Amino acid sequence: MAITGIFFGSDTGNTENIAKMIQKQLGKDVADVHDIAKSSKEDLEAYDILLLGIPTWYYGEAQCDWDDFFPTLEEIDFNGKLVALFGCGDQEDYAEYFCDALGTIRDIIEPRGATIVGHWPTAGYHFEASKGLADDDHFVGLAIDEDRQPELTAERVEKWVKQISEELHLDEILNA
Ligand SMILES: Cc1cc2nc3c(=O)[nH]c(=O)nc-3n(C[C@H](O)[C@H](O)[C@H](O)COP(=O)(O)O)c2cc1C
Repeated sequence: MAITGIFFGSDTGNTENIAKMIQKQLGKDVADVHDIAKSSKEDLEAYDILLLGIPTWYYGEAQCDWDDFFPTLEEIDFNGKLVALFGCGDQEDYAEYFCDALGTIRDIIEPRGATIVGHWPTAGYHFEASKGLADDDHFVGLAIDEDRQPELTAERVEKWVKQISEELHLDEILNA
């Protein structure tokens, strides 16, 4: 079976394309793609590496499928699991809520013993606040935006996948 579980929350379906652009680089032998709706606690524990994609909506809201799973997420064993986060957003009016829901996963996985990878630079975050920040210089996960919407996506998710592949040591699996 695959060693990486990619799980993506969605509404407009944009995150499915991100999950596929991740999986195609890693290879199907290395990564598989899921939506938390079909998951149980053991469905994550089966994997060593977990890529948890989450969009943010309606002023820092998490999508209902992930929100309903959070009381199960806090029971999952993450001890020694490698975890990376990804997301997309709009912040023109949502200026304090850009990719807010990244913080919601990041808060739960660490005390359950996760090892975090896959930071992404802000390149000088411009707006009021964002809860996905690990530092003012970098988000804790991939957070794509280009003029209030996700575009110029493929080059950014290629760079992010290549970065996690050298933290996770998937690079020496996928380039073989
Ligand atoms: C009414 C509305 C509210 C939104 N609220 C936020 C928000 O609080 N934070 C954010 O980062 N993005 C926000 N977004 C942007 C969406 O996350 C983004 O455009 C995209 O549609 C997400 O698609 P996906 O869930 O299918 O991946 C919002 C979009 C709309 C239309």
